[PDB]
Amino acid sequence: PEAIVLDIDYKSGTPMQSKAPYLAKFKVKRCGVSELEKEGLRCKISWQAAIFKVGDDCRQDMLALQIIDLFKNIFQLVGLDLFVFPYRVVATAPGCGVIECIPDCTSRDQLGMYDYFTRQYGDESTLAFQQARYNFIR
Amino acid sequence: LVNFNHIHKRIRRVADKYLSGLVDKFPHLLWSGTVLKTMLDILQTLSLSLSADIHKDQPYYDIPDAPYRITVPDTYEARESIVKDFAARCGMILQEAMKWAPTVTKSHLQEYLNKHQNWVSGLSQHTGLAMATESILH
Repeated sequence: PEAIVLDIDYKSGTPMQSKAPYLAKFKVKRCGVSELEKEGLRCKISWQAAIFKVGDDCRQDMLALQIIDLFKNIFQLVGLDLFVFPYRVVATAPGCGVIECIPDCTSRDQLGMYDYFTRQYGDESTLAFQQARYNFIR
Repeated sequence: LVNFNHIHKRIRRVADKYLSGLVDKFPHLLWSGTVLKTMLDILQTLSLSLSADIHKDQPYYDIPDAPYRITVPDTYEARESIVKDFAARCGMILQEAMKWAPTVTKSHLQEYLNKHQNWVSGLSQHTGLAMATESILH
């Protein structure tokens, strides 16, 4: 509820592999909450892709992301450097769920990975190599 | 002089060979009034880079009154190795220069010691002045 859709793309929609969940892509602008409420009662720019699924429930994922958000807030308050991504998900009806997918996903199955990193970043004498190493470690 | 400590390996050794040839063909460059200033400034910049909270960003560095830049490795052992290696040529050529023409280099060091900018930072480490005064006394 923190961003209001500016436009809807038509042909970007595709069905996902899973049961036939499908994709929905929207040209969105991130404004806020209160002004979002006022604008919705009346009527930063990115693209949001969402997976619509029917046939299963994902309350356990809700508990998981609750815990993830708590841990992220703890780490931010203490002042450490660890990375977790709490993507949203909403169950709207029995078996009906909306999931926010992560753009630019390259899973392990699509891929040695150490050979890939070596080819991409040279030897240890490249700053990007150790920057990627640090991100992977954290 | 500036490229004597490049991030590659063959580059710095060929630079050392070229510098040795140039300095053993033209002896009068040893007691020049512009080489020593750049040497001391580079040493001071390296020393300032030594203890800099290793996990910060932008490991690049600048050199005053000369258009150039310096890059450093990540791990602390590499940094201390390179600074220790660079801290020997300065001493060897300082002693060699004082061996032949003491008065001119003594006056040059005295003139360099009185720069106004280094006074305020003199309450910090500023190992260049310490190197100069130790060399003139030892």
